[PDB]
Amino acid sequence: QFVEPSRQFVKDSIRLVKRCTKPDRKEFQKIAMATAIGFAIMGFIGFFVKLIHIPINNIIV
Amino acid sequence: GLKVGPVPVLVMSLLFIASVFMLHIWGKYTRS
Amino acid sequence: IKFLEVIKPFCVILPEIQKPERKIQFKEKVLWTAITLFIFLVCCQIPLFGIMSSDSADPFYWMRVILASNRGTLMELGISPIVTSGLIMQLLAGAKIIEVGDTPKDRALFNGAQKLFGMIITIGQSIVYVMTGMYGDPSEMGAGICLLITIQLFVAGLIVLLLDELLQKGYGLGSGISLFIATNICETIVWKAFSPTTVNTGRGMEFEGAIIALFHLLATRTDKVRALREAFYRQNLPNLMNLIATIFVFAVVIYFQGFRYELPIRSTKVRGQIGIYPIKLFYTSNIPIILQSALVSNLYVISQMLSARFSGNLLVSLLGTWSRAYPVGGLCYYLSPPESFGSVLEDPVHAVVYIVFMLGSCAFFSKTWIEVSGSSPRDIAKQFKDQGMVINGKRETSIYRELKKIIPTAAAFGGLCIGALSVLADFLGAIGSGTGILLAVTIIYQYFEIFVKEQSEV
Ligand SMILES: C/C=C(\C)C(=O)O[C@@H]1[C@@H](O)[C@@H]2O[C@H]3[C@H](O[C@@H](CCCCC)CCCCCCC(=O)CCC(=O)OC[C@@H](O2)[C@H]1OC(=O)/C=C/c1ccccc1)O[C@H](C)[C@H](OC(C)=O)[C@@H]3O
Repeated sequence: QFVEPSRQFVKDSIRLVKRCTKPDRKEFQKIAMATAIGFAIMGFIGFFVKLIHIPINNIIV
Repeated sequence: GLKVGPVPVLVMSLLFIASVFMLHIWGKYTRS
Repeated sequence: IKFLEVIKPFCVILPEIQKPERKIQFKEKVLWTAITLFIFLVCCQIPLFGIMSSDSADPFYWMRVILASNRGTLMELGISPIVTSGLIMQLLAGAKIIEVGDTPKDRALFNGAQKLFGMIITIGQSIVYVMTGMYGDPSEMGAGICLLITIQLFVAGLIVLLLDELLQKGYGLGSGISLFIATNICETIVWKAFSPTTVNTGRGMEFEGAIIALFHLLATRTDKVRALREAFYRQNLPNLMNLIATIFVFAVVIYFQGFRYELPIRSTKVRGQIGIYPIKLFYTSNIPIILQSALVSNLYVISQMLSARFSGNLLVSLLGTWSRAYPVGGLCYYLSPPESFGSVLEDPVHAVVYIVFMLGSCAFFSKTWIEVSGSSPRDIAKQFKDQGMVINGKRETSIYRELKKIIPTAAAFGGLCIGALSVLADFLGAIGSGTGILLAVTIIYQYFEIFVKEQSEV
């Protein structure tokens, strides 16, 4: 009789999502731009470090 | 224990990087 | 506290970072974070010295991108020892084996035992890497070369511990481990889009970076639609639809990251401090994903080692059969994402089992970590009582009930959502994988929260 606990959990899930505070368009844009800036910074810094270190890795090994 | 600062960590990180680089270069020199 | 006391003589031998005495300015914190990130990124490209052969199969390839690892380099162990030590310390504290304590002496002992366990795990993992066929045959390399490699990995792990501690103590923006994971994942995603590496298999020179490959194909075939479809639908190399799926997954996890329940809280001791207590839908930020990925990778490695040492046994066949080796049957096959949509159609039972396992494991890890990490509704009610905070609409007595009606459901549904996001990213073929993209976006959200906190305070 595990159908009832699962149904109760599902009902709680939709209830919570209904009373969750979804991001707005301005908030979503702010978070998206911040994540894009962070991703660009870290990913491109690592990419340039790897690109620089490829020739030295070839030279030493 | 050995309560040290940030510069004694940055310097040691660069020293370890230089040490492994010198190890590789010395290996290259001694292989030939 | 007895367990910490007996190991205190061993815990007072490893160095620790100086506590800052003036509050560190945001610019100085950014400078320190950048310096530590540059040190880690330089270390993760420098190879070891004693490696004799890096041609053998790699058994830990799976979660290398999220372990901040890179095979054959100084950062080969990555974050594994630090995360393992943190996990075991949290398990000991939550399950009431040791006491973290509200005393600086107790905190010092806790943070010394954590680093001691991290160093022990570093040594053990280095020995395992050496002795399980990596670097070449250990007998051929020799005891001296094995010891030299172990010392190099030992010092690299010490450096990672020192940089992580430097970032934690107040010199940096956040935590070293999260920064390293997110940086490695973002670096992998950027590399699979803008790399200059060229591989030729008969058709000609073709960059394996997706966008550079698109530009090169446009230049070579003069804007031909065949070149466009080769750039988008490239199976053998990273393509552009994988990038589109990656961006879509980032957008969706960003949308679901801002989901939160806003509890209107009033302070009764310091009257007038009305505020809001947010219960994020992603209650346990990425702990369920980390736990599930670690469990699955450990199961894969154990299955490979058992099928190697104990080939022919029925039990190891039930635990998983292999054929980079990929699972074909057994327990480990059902824990692996389906290869493609055709694989889903051929074996719908496997896809259903994989989805069910992902969602259930994520939910279980979330609802267990809320009880082990001290974020259970009872603990939140206890800190509410300690700090005098009360919910506006509800009575002071009905504070634990309101948290019990939200926090367990929030944790469980956050587990389902964060497992479904990983499953969707895996199905869509997104560069970085479900785990990598989820970890990266959650860590960047944490750093964005740090930014909007410190800038607002400034
Ligand atoms: C983003 C980073 C990740 C995903 C990560 O950090 O994942 C490593 C994982 O990395 C490590 O597995 C090692 C493994 O470590 C072993 C420790 C002893 C070392 C040899 C003597 C694990 C043995 C117990 C496992 C059974 C329980 C299991 O399956 C269940 C999984 C488990 O709790 O595991 C712990 C670590 O287990 C695991 O951290 C975590 O999930 C921590 C999560 C957490 C959550 C909340 C707070 C704080 C922390 O050694 C291998 C050589 C290899 O290491 C490498 C790649 O170099 C394996 O990959």
